[PDB]
Amino acid sequence: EPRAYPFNDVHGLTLAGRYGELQETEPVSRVRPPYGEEAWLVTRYEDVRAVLGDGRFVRGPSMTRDEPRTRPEMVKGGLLSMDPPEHSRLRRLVVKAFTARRAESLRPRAREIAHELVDQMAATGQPADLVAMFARQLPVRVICELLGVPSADHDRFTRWSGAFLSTAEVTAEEMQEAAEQAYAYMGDLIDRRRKEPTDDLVSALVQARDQQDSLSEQELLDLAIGLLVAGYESTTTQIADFVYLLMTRPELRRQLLDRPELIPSAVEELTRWVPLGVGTAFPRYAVEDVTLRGVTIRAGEPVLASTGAANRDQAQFPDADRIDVDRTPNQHLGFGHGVHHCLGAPLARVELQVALEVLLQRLPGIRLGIPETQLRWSEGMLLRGPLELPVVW
Ligand SMILES: CC[C@H]1OC(=O)/C=C/[C@H](C)[C@@H](O[C@@H]2O[C@H](C)C[C@H](N(C)C)[C@H]2O)[C@@H](C)C[C@@H](C)C(=O)/C=C/C=C/[C@@H]1CO[C@@H]1O[C@H](C)[C@@H](O)[C@@H](OC)[C@H]1OC
Ligand code: HEM
Ligand SMILES: [Cl-]
Repeated sequence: EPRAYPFNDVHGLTLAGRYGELQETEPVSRVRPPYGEEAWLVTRYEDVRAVLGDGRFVRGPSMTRDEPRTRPEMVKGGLLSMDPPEHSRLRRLVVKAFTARRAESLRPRAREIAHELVDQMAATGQPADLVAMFARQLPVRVICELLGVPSADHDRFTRWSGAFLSTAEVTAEEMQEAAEQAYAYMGDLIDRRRKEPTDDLVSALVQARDQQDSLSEQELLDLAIGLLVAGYESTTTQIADFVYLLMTRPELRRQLLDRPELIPSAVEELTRWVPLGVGTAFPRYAVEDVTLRGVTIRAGEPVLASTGAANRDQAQFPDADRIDVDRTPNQHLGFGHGVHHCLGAPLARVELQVALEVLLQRLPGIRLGIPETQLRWSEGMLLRGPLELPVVW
């Protein structure tokens, strides 16, 4: 009886037709994922939003449960495996340091970084791989700048960070060595910023307070590496997917060339439209029986709340499959919802807006250097995105 899940094909960004069918006829349904427990799948915008904001659906069981998932290993921990009130304390300290103003202040340095990466890419001649040379470089260098990793160390830090991408081809030994290097480096950096604070995020984390509460040494190190892995692969993959869309959809490209002031709205529209996850990814667990659209979800059972499907619900977004760069309103769930809503979103927005702005300004002719049908797509099974994007201009 449960349906085989995921439904999305990883070899492209199409939203599986099953989601729309289920939104009509079985909005709360049973799925059997490749690994982990069978689970409830929730597909309507209203219900996804409700699940992600409902106090009765928690993340703590992630720490021990056989979580519904697409890969054989379990990745657990960090802010996203915590529930209030433990979650609330850590999140309050982080956001006090990691402000929207701090994110906005990184725009000039993100633009300089993007310009340098295009310089480097263009110096390799055509076609050049936009994934290797740009998308996989900008977000980790911006996280370096955000944390306060000195310039001289961005290359080595970027190298270690590459080992944590779901697309990496590294042995267990190599990945272990990269993790050890990164945590040792970050622990040192924290220790130096406590002794001699600067204006960067690591210093602001060390000094964040709520009355007498503060982050411990171990919370600081875990949170800083947490920010890196949460803010790297997502952003990289979304850059790659957004430019893939601009290169393949002439009118979309034309509208942003002709009105670059549309880029921030376009970033929101493409965040809504792109079903970036292969599945849903972070199951919620009922703390008690809950009735959702007439179906009883029993205490303990996992629930997969599809933001990809929710963001394409025709009930919430008029003509939901059209990319309308000027769409208003646009209350999309592509940076989540409820207490776990993306705390890097302000920075992610600056990166994505800068990535489009600079690529379109420097390479307005940018296009696929190979037929679209020949693209190699990631089989990492977490996010959907091209493994390489050969581009010409
Ligand atoms: C696709 C995005 C996620 O990528 C991931 O989930 C990346 C997972 C990769 C695939 C893992 O690496 C693979 O592990 C296998 C055992 C072997 C395989 N090779 C070596 C043969 C190897 O490639 C994991 C275990 C790698 C390590 C370094 C790791 O823990 C990386 C985690 C990255 C998490 C990324 C972001 O998710 C964040 O996960 C946290 C656990 C959450 O708390 C939350 O962060 C705040 C979430 O970001 C919202
Ligand atoms: C295009 C890029 C990004 C997208 C699409 C994205 C999306 C998401 C989503 C959908 C969630 C909620 C996951 C859930 O509740 O299951 C999340 C949480 C999170 N994001 Fe992002 N994110 C992006 C970039 C970033 C960046 C740049 C950072 C750090 C600088 C960041 C840090 C985090 C953290 C720490 C969480 C966990 C929050 C919590 O559990 O309290 N993300 N993000
Ligand atoms: Cl850099």
